[PDB]
Amino acid sequence: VVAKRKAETGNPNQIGATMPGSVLEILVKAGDKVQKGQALMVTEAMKMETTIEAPFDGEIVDLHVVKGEAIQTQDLLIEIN
Amino acid sequence: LVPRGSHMKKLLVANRGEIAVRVFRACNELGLSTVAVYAREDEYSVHRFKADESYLIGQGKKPIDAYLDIDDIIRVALESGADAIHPGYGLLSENLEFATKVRAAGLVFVGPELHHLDIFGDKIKAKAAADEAKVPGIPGTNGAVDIDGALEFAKTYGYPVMIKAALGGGGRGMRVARNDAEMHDGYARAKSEAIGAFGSGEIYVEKYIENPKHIEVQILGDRHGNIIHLHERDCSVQRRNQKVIEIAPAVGLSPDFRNEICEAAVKLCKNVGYVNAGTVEFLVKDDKFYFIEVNPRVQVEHTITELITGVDIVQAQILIAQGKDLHREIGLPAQSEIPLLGSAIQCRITTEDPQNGFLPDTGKIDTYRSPGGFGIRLDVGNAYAGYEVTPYFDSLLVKVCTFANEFS
Amino acid sequence: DSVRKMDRVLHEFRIRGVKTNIPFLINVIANENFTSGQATTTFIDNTPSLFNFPRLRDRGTKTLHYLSMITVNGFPGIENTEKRHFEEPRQPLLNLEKKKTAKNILDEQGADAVVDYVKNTKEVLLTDTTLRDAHQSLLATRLRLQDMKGIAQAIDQGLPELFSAEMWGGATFDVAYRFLNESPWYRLRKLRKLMPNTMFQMLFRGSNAVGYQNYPDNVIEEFIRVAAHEGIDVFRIFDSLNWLPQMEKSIQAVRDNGKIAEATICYTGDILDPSRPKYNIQYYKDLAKELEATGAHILAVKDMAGLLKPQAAYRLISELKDTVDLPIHLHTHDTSGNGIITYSGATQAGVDIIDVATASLAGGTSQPSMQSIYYALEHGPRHASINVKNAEQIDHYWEDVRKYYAPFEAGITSPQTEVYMHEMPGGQYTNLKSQAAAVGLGHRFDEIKQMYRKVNMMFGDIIKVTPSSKVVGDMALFMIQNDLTEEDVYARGNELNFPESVVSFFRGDLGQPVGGFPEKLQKIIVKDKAVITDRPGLHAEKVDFETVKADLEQKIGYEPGDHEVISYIMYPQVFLDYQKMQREFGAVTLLDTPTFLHGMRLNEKIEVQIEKGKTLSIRLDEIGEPDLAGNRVLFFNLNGQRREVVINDQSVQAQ
Amino acid sequence: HLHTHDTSGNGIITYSGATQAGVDIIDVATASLAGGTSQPSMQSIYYALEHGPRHASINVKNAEQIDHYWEDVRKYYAPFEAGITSPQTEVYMHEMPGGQYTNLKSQAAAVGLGHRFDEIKQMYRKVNMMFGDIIKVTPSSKVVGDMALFMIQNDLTEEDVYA
Ligand SMILES: Nc1ncnc2c1ncn2[C@@H]1O[C@@H]2COP(=O)(O)O[C@H]3[C@@H](O)[C@H](n4cnc5c(N)ncnc54)O[C@@H]3COP(=O)(O)O[C@H]2[C@H]1O
Ligand SMILES: Nc1ncnc2c1ncn2[C@@H]1O[C@H](COP(=O)(O)OP(=O)(O)O)[C@@H](O)[C@H]1O
Ligand SMILES: [Mg+2]
Ligand SMILES: [Mn+2]
Repeated sequence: VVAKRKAETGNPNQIGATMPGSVLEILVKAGDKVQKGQALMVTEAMKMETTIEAPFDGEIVDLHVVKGEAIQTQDLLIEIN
Repeated sequence: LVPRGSHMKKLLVANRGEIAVRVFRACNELGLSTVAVYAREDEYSVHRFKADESYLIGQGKKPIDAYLDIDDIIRVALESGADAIHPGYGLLSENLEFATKVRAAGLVFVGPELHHLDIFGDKIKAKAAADEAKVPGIPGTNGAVDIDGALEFAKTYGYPVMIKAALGGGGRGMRVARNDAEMHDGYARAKSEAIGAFGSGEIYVEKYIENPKHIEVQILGDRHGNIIHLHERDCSVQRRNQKVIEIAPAVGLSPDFRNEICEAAVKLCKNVGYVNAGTVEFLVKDDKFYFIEVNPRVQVEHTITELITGVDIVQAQILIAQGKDLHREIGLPAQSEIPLLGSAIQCRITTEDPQNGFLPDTGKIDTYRSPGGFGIRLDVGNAYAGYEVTPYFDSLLVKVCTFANEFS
Repeated sequence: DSVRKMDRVLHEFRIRGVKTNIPFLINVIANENFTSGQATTTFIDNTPSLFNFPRLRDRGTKTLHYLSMITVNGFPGIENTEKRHFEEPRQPLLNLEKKKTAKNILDEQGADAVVDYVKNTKEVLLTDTTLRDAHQSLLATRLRLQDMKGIAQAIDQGLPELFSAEMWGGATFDVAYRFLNESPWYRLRKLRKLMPNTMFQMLFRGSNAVGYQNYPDNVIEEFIRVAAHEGIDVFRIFDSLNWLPQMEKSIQAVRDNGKIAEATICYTGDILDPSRPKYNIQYYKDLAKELEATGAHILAVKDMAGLLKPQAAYRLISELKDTVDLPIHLHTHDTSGNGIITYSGATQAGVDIIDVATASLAGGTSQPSMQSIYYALEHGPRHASINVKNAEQIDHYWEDVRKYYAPFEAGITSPQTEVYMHEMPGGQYTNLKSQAAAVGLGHRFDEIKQMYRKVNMMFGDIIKVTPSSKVVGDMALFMIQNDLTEEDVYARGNELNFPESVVSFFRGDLGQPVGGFPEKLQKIIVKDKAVITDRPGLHAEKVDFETVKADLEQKIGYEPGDHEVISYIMYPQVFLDYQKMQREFGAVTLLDTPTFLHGMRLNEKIEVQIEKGKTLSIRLDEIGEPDLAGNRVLFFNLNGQRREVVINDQSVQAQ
Repeated sequence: HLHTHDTSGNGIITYSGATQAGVDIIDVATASLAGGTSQPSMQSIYYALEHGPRHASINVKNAEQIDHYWEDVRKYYAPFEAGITSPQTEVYMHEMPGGQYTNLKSQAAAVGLGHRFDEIKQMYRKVNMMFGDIIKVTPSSKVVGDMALFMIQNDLTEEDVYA
């Protein structure tokens, strides 16, 4: 079982899963410039839907999940610069 | 007459532990910001993290000396911009030098006037003041004595007698002598402890009363000539003359008699113009009562008085030090109208091991689960999961009070 | 009171690991509908202000993120090694004398009065470079505010005799932001308060201040206004090619702001070698007269490579003193091992002020030792003006602090007389070493020093100080790397792409050098790019402070001070990258240096002073092993709470 | 034939002074093993005198090339480095030669007085005066050290010894 990379605690450049669930849609890709509040991805927990928003302006560095992939709390979703 | 500079925005507690946390809570409820001080060894004390800011004091000193470091505590008050120092209890809270220097540094000292710390800090001067006010005391040496005046007393009044230090506190400067040989021995050893613990060793003697109750009266006085009592407390449950359990009011005594005790305490405090919180302590035996001490500060057992009166004593202390009127601004009723609701009991839970001669244990607390519910009050010291109990300070973990309509 | 008690209680709760409704409860009881006692069943549903929740600050957590980063992954650009146990640095035992200082005079009577005080002083005066040039030379400019603060008061009180302390400018501005994640402005404010009686001196490039772009005049003027307002007293203004037009506006603005201007002459060559007459004594006199005519308060001679031998120092200073009336402030490096003797020579010739470092940060490519020059002159006709016993005590602190910076040491501190052959100032020497490494020519460095010297002559024999020294380096490197002689460059240069910095030099982007450019070589290098012959700042893209300020506020999410605006203009990307690092790691400036560089050891406890009245007591209890994806979990105790921190282990990830 | 150490940072200027006074031979170290408690630099003194009335006799270009070898070899000895090579003018107060300074450092450590070393340097100076003001070079320097150490460690003032 190769564990998923976790989001670093207190690192606001890294967005980690807040609860277990899955990735419905990915709205952005590596390289994209992005604005505070802009939607980056959508995830599900108990079939409730959450939209992951950019914490500030910056440039997407990389994604760390794929469409429809399962996720556990703290799993690293996306990195920003 | 209100001193200049009585307005407050920030207060500093020259103490630690439960009493510091108790004062911070009152301050916060009054809209004051707070400052803690801590010795290096006490750096994991809850009180440090409850204040709005905190500062290390006494660098390089032994930990208890750090808390007695008058100049360093004043340094912190001035550097932090504090207006006021609340000394809590123990430590420097009855110390004339400390209050003098705090006031000389332009800070409010939350406590009585210097004159009161002088006459009530010294137990000889206090008995003098009690005689002057026509409050019955215990037959005792006219002032301080050498061993010959002591023996003289025992000759006049008889054994047994209580040897007491002018500056004794908690029970450290006192010995019972039932004998000549115990008088020589007891006197020597009471003088040692008095120099060792409090830096001076003046000794007086008193008649030793057999199987008394210890009954004490809570007082508040403001700067506008108002004095009131918040009924009394029975603190007779002691071990080696150290309080273990306290109750309120004194449920085993008649209300007429308790009231008489309260009026005697008020009379004494009126006579000297007492300001702020204070307590008058009496020994009681067969429907007579005798003055022994005034503690011119708040006490550990104030909690039970708050519960049976509804009055917040620490808030009151702070408001009095800001120059406020007990009735007009603080909102206490007239004396006849002070509530008397139910009864209350306080126990102090400590690391004292009763199967090891009450030697206090040290080490890490693995588990700490605190109860609650109706009629329960907790004032925590240093106890939380993970906390390392050190050998440097007192062994108190938490103070527990219960309150109910009926004592049973 | 019941309401106050609730409010007290809600704020006092500490619950971690799950979210709670506490911030909502806090809003509800704050509201007047609730406190009046008049709320109705529809109150909450109709009050949207109850749902505005503040962002609650977490300095503690950014700290643990940083400590975890360094502990596990090391500090970038140095060896990831285990942290030594360091004692507290020694504090000095001073014998204080209260005296009026030059700073006191500047503030009470102005600049010309300071100049008069200098002229009337028989002793040679000293400027301490320990806070700027000494660590720029020896420790890659990495000396941190946190170490500077612990001794700054001692210097102010201890050594009132100092003319000044050199504490800003040069590489410090840039390096502070980019490598130390701390603001040079915060350094200036903090030291300014701790040292109220000491003149603060900066090194300032006439056309660029502390940057390397082409800034218009209004920027240079604004930098000076802010620096002066923030506590810089003496501005040493120099130009990399000793080109006076680059210096005139700066000098005027320093005067206009009520501060002291040193106009600088950079020394190169050898006034005693008649085979290199281009930089002969007449050159220096001529330029000194023109500098005097600008209204500069003091003339500085900047011997950036430590070339000045003691007989030349004597001749140079003595001639200059008979040519202008300004006091002369001489600055050298001890790179050749002749720094003390050169200063002593210059003292006999009348020099007014000299730049010295404290002993434990002196010698080698640093300045000569302050304590040493005292004793060199103690039995001469002119003494050095300093409290030497105090200076020796203070040196103890710097001796201890220097050990924290072991990973940044350039090598052993000893003489290197080959500086007379190649004329690289120290940074140019170390940097050029890194560059030859990164290209696999570390083994041919001695051919490179030889080429550096040839290139210098090829370019007409030029003044080599930042950034002109780099121009020479890049070229010499290029020429070795592509096996080129001077002949080759003249033969087949038309088909070669020369390094950026060289091209810019020959286009006139650094200004005009003494004696112009060699013509054919210029054509060859510049080919079709635009050449200017006037002052580059005349061509600078215009800059509107209101525009830039609004742009910046947008970018950092609060209203920037004038100092932030000027930082952003000076170094735009670096300033923005500093902001990102503040946001990730917080105020790392507050960490002790060994912690800043190495993180923490297992079972170690540290105290971080994050504010007056706030300290983070941090203990590292466990360092978990990495899983296969790199995840490591560290367990800290922070102010009596257990904290679990996840950091990614880079070594695993880059396996 | 004059021999000095550059401990105070005045070694070159002292050698130069001595050259004007007619000194015949001086003791110098190669640059990369010079300065600090070592001798003054051979290459440096050449250049200090180059334009004066009296020169140093050496092939300085060859000396510079040879110094490269020593610069490289010195790095192999990092673990034995006494500390950073820089000036220390307190030598004028205590007068310990360099080995006596480093050794006396180890001894105060081995007895848990590393933290009071500055009191020790002060005592070394007092002891020296106590013994009549003496020449301190091995082993007489050690005599002074052992005593100063003894005196601190047993808390004795000079009089205590006399008393
Ligand atoms: N007659 C004497 N009595 C006592 N001590 C004596 C002395 N003659 C020389 N010294 C000492 O030796 C140091 C070096 O002298 P030197 O002529 O070798 O080395 C000189 C020389 O290289 C240069 N320098 C000084 N005056 C010069 C001049 N008038 N012309 C050319 N060069 C000069 O500066 C260096 C430092 O000279 P500084 O006078 O500060 O330092 C002198 C001084 O401390
Ligand atoms: N004269 C006395 N006779 C009998 N018991 C006494 C006397 N004085 C003190 N005690 C005992 O010691 C306790 C503490 O008395 P106090 O004088 O207030 O000393 P402390 O300073 O320790 O509070 C009393 O409650 C009582 O139990
Ligand atoms: Mg008592
Ligand atoms: Mn320099």
